[PDB]
Amino acid sequence: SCIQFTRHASDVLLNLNRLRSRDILTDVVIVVSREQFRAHKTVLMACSGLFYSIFTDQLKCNLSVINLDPEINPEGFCILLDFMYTSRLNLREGNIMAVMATAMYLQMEHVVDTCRKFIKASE
Amino acid sequence: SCIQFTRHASDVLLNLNRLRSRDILTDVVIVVSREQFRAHKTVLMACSGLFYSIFTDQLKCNLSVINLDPEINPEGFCILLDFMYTSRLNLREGNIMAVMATAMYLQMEHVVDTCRKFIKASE
Amino acid sequence: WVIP
Amino acid sequence: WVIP
Ligand SMILES: CSc1ncc(Cl)c(Nc2ccc3c(c2)CC(=O)N3)n1
Ligand SMILES: CSc1ncc(Cl)c(Nc2ccc3c(c2)CC(=O)N3)n1
Ligand SMILES: [Cl-]
Ligand SMILES: [Cl-]
Ligand SMILES: [Cl-]
Ligand SMILES: [Cl-]
Repeated sequence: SCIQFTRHASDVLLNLNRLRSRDILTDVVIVVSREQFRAHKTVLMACSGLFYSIFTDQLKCNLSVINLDPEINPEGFCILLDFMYTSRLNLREGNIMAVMATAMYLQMEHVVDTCRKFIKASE
Repeated sequence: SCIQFTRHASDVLLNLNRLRSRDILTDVVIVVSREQFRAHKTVLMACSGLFYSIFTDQLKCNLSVINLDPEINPEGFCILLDFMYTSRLNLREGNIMAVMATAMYLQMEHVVDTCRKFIKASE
Repeated sequence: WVIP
Repeated sequence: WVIP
């Protein structure tokens, strides 16, 4: 018999992005080919199968720095981190391959699906 | 020129609630008249003007335990904490006064608004 | 607010 | 996915 507030989830995510932009309560640095990205472990886990696996690990859950595979492109990661905190994906002809490869590595199934569809349309 | 994934914010919140239910990466205990509630500081801040003020304070941001005012009802708090993580509010004739009082104290403007409207309809 |  |  609950009532539901339609905009609540969007409002929560908007506030989480405001905390990220002001670097409030960020608890991890993700290192991608020397570029560094500060974020909230919980948001990373909520969006990515890879971060979910990393931060549920009894040793890795305590790490303040995570280094990604050197094949990961920092721009592709940045676009995906922005998507995690906003639901908006900056998908362009010039970045689609790097975004898809990064989303496959991060295990972000819905992003992988839209990249596959956009690539299939161009062939 | 971004594309947007409609269900992303809802999916993020659903995963944050799964982490709460399994007590994963919870970093604060909220004490309400001896009852204890574990939660994520970022989610509390994203939902409440009171928690936002508390955890942006340079001394309080480091506290692992927060004690609420003794006038706060634990059931009212529990219903509001559930709403924070799900967008669903269990508003009933028997709890509406305690829920409204708790939402006013927590500074959850949209909850206060619906309680005021539901109370006005019953008079 | 809605009935979910 | 939509055009926001
Ligand atoms: C599976 S239970 C669960 N519970 C809590 C969290 Cl934080 C979580 N996240 C997560 C797991 C897998 C995947 C994603 C997020 C995005 C994706 O495409 N795959 N999962
Ligand atoms: C105002 S900028 C901002 N930036 C980040 C966060 Cl985490 C935040 N939360 C917050 C503040 C006030 C209120 C709420 C959340 C719910 C409500 O009714 N009032 N606000
Ligand atoms: Cl470390
Ligand atoms: Cl995704
Ligand atoms: Cl403490
Ligand atoms: Cl609210």
